[PDB]
Amino acid sequence: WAPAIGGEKPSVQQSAKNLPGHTKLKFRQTGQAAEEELRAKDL
RNA sequence: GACGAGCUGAACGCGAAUAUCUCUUUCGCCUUUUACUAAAGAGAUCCGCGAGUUUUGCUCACGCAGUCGCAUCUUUUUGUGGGGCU
Repeated sequence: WAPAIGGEKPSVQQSAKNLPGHTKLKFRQTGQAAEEELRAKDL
């Protein structure tokens, strides 16, 4: 009938799924549809 | 034309030692979840580690000092001299 609304010291409990991982982002390079590469062509 | 041991800082980098975890999958335990198995991958973490001057702490030490702004017989520094012609 009505869901829970999810509004937002800090607690020091550390989850296992919250440990560092995939700590850098991949960006699209030349050759993977990067934005500056794709203005150049007629799609 | 010339001199370090120990600690914390460095900011850059992974000889031989290696454990844990997370995720995405498969496989096996198999009632369920933990807790596990063993494969494929993708990611972290731990415990450590090397060099640059920063000096803190020596308990060592220094300056007419090791170095300064190849030395007479045929092939090299002991030259073959002197004159004069267009």
